[PDB]
Amino acid sequence: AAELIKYNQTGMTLNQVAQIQAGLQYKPQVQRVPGKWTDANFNDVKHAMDTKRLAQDPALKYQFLRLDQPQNISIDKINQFLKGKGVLENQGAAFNKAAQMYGINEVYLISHALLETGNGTSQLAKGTKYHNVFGIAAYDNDPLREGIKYAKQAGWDTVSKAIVGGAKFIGNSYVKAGQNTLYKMRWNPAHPGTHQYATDVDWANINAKIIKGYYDKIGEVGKYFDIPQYK
Ligand SMILES: [Cl-]
Ligand SMILES: [Cl-]
Ligand SMILES: [Cl-]
Repeated sequence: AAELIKYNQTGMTLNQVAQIQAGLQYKPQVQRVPGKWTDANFNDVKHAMDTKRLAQDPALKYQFLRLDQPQNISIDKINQFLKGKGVLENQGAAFNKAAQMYGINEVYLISHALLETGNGTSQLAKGTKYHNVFGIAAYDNDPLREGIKYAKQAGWDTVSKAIVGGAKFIGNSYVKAGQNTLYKMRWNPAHPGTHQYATDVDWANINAKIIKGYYDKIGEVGKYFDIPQYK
């Protein structure tokens, strides 16, 4: 209703910040066609980074949405969206709960739950059964039994429960270390070339697309934004 946007003027310049990306040892990629990367040129990075262009686009501005800020989306609105999503069908309540506890945007938490469980169909989320809607301890030895093992250990015997305990894990490493918007996660304006999430120059733009997609399904729009400014 009343978007609240904060603008941080580095006083720097897009020309400076983009060439800085080009000197990184972990060189940037460009999926000109899906499934294949190539290093991006100065224009490729300067365009993908140009917040002036990303702020004007309704799907692209979501990279500036603050992920560390819960929005009070109605729990009913959430279930209308979680409907039919395998397990997780209900419990937007368990989700609003994980959101207010850790101070983290709700859509960021749910899309993350949706990816790890394949929209509620993952065996780990499927769960007598213990559950895991966040892939906790699942990227190492045995993703299925090792994760079932974690969930069994913390009492995630029910879906609202796997959601509460898995939630503390989301955003500590990125959203809580200051990279609170998909743009900061990609370009890191406080420390450029530092702690960046991926080489693809389109990574905040793609993720902004999927987020705004969930916002539209859900029935809401973002309210807290943060746009870096170069001049
Ligand atoms: Cl702030
Ligand atoms: Cl397994
Ligand atoms: Cl994170």
